[PDB]
Amino acid sequence: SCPHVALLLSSGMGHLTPCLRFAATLVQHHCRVTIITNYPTVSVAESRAISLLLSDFPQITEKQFHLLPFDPSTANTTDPFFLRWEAIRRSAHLLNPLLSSISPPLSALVIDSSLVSSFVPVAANLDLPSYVLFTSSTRMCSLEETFPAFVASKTNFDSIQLDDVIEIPGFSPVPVSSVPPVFLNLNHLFTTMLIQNGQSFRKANGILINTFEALEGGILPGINDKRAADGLPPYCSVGPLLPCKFEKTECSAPVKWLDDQPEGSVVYVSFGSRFALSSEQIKELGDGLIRSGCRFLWVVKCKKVDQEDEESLDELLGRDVLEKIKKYGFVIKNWVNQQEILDHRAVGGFVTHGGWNSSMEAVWHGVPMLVWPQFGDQKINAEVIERSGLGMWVKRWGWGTQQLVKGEEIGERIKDLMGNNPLRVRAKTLREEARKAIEVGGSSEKTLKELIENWK
Amino acid sequence: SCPHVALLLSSGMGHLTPCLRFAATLVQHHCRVTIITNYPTVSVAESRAISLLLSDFPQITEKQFHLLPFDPSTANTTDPFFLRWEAIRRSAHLLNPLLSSISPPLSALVIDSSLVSSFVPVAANLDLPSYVLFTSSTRMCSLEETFPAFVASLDDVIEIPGFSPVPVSSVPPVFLNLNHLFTTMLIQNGQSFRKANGILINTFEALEGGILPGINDKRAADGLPPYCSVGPLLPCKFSAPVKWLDDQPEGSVVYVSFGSRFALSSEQIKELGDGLIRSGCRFLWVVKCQEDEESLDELLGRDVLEKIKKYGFVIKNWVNQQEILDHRAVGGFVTHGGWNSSMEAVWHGVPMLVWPQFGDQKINAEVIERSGLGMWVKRWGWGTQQLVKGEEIGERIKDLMGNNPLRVRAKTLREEARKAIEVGGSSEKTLKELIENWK
Ligand SMILES: O=c1ccn([C@@H]2O[C@H](COP(=O)(O)OP(=O)(O)O[C@H]3O[C@H](CO)[C@@H](O)[C@H](O)[C@H]3O)[C@@H](O)[C@H]2O)c(=O)[nH]1
Ligand SMILES: O=c1ccn([C@@H]2O[C@H](COP(=O)(O)OP(=O)(O)O[C@H]3O[C@H](CO)[C@@H](O)[C@H](O)[C@H]3O)[C@@H](O)[C@H]2O)c(=O)[nH]1
Repeated sequence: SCPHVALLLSSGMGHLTPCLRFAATLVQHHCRVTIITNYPTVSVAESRAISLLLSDFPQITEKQFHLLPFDPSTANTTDPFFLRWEAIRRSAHLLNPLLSSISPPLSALVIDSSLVSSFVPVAANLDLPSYVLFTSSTRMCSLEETFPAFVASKTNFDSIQLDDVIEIPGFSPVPVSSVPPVFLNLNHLFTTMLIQNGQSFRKANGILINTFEALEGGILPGINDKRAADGLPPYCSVGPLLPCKFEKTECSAPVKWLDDQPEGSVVYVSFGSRFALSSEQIKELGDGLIRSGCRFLWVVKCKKVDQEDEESLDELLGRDVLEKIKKYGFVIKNWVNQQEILDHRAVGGFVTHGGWNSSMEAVWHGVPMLVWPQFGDQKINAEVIERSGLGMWVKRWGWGTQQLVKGEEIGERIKDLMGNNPLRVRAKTLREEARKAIEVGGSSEKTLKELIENWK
Repeated sequence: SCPHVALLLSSGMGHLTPCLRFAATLVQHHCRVTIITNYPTVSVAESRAISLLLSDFPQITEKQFHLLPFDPSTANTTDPFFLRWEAIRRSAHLLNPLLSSISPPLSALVIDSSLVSSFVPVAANLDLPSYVLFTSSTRMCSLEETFPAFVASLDDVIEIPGFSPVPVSSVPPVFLNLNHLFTTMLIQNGQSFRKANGILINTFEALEGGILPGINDKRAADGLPPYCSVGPLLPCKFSAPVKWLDDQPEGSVVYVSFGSRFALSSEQIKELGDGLIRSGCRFLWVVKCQEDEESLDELLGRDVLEKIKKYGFVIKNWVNQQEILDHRAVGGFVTHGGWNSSMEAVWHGVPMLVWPQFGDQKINAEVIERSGLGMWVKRWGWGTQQLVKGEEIGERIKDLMGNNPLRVRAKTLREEARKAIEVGGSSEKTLKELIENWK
């Protein structure tokens, strides 16, 4: 028997990447994977990823979910990715015919974390075991579970709220300063969805996380038996989730440029797929990279959605400035193969926004990190990284969205990143442990095997 | 459920390519696949290929087959690949525990066309349904099955079922040389094809008329195992010559390769180089002389080597033939007529000039010629047997490049081949039915 698993995706590369990689892992562990997609994708990158995955894996079936006509006026945010999540969630009662059509009969439904609350009852109607796919760190999962109780505890998130902690079971408490800024905005669409989903994580048969136990002390078994005692579903560490072979094109111009550089001399700089720095910050970062005195590779976005970023970098920085920066290092306003870049020998360090996918990529490839949180989960994930010893995160810089950092200080901190030996020593060890987790008999291998063995 | 299929390989890239590609295919059709391998492989290509497949497909298990120690004293042939088949065949009794060992329970076993006679009984003992993986054309398979009865019974017609006759001229030369290792082994295999449950052939119906579905009912009447067409077997997901090809106009390059295990005479290499220069066309030339340490500079010369480089691309190495054939610049293919390269040309829609040198090629060429996709010079005979001068070569290449009906046929047949393995297609259907019966 080869267990049938259907995966329910949402919008956004941050959510999509671990879903596709998990599909690849499942297929490569003798399971039937069917992906439930929706179109048109908010960004091209998503569509391309789906197409490539399908071309490499013809045995994965794709069922398109047809969303009900959507009225954006009802929605609180102008953010496309969130808007799509809600668009899917409002057409939840039409998953039932979809799922009923599928053959062979389904063993399991993996549902994205963003759409849990709306779609877990649909899985209940058909006696379908449901598992949430969690795209962020474990600490963040706990925070998301604990948050609804916390907002229920308070009269209002008024000025009474200062930077004091939120209690998390089995974890170090989280300061309000590290808490996602949108959380304080109750009635924000994302916040509403987060309260609902965080409330609904308990309903699923299990919570899948992209991590390994060594990455976060040895707290996870204890937390899990405690959860079992309280009747909560278990955390399943199935990470690190390995990139597919299609994610590697060894003929990229950035890679070719990287080949001619001294080893461990390049600094990689990127801030995710769904977020663009402010113009001032782009300029100052430009200054800082030159001021660092190091070789660098810089991925710039001037808009969140890749389709919309028509503007050239010649428009913002302008004329001779961009040329000047170009002399010092590789600059690009285009989609790059990031994992492939992280594996390169020339790359000594990573300036990241703290997104969990890229963070885990650096953990897997053993690249020291300089974390520059911008919003959301990223101040928490940062902390994790810092505790691992693989990276450092500058607290003086605060949130990137609400604070500006000048070129000089950027330069100095980058120099700090390049000079730090302990980070590099830890990188190797944590890298090898990361390997051991997914080796046969590893934590993640054991967990995965158990999951499939339940299905069975 | 995930049916478990075993692939029994034999030495030879020509046999191994369809094997590995069939592993990929079966995996892609929700089957578990275990490959049975033997070491040390004769050539590096086989080893590296297996490595690449196993790397790209972690869900495929590899079971090393150990063989009885063999003496090359008989050795009716000096061919390494053919000798390997004797090595594996003589150790057939060692196969039973091996095949009994694999879990989950095998639902079927696929065995190479070279070792059928000796390894089809092993299946019967374990109630294991067995299929033969045939590498060559439908016509050639028919001939192989038809030959034993023919030996039991000059350049005239040999009897074939469900097909136009074959001139003994077209018959592989080694058939005449009885008590050759190849001939003997083959005589053993052909009479044993019937023991197998089905015949897996890399082909589609549109490639050889509308007779293919009928030969199956006709065979069913005679109690013969059906011919199951699973082709075209697509290449698997696993740069300098390509980089050169990108600087070239569309349909302006002639591609020249004569297979994995064959090498031209020095004289013929000289004359082919001459014909390539005299052709007036850009070209990519793949040269063969694993034991090939001597540079092309040695054989051709150094002063001679420089002249050819000016008008084309010359290489003495393994190439990604399919990657080169899918390219737009390549307007035509000069091939030996092997079934894999021919099939890749059909898939990439490349017009071809066939130059049969030995083996099954003479049949294949006909098929090629019969399809309208390519042209073959009957005048040239066997390349191993005959030498051709530069003028004829160049002129004939000009004929190939100038040929426009071939391009049309190439497009249309590319479409047929594509439609074959799409859902509802003739080729995919037979696969679906096969896997459905496993069950
Ligand atoms: O030029 C690029 C840009 C992005 N990526 C990939 O995009 C993926 C996702 O990036 P990620 O690190 O997850 O951050 P974001 O997707 O931009 O942002 C949100 O996406 C996830 C949602 O759970 C969270 O991990 C993040 O904290 C959250 O900020 C990574 O694997 C990157 O390798 C590339 O390969 N090339
Ligand atoms: O430089 C090279 C040479 C060969 N190939 C590949 O080798 C494969 C097999 O070659 P093939 O066309 O099958 O001919 P051979 O293997 O050299 O010769 C024997 O191999 C097969 C055994 O059945 C038959 O198809 C042939 O007629 C028979 O002559 C092809 O797919 C080619 O793509 C390459 O990729 N690069």
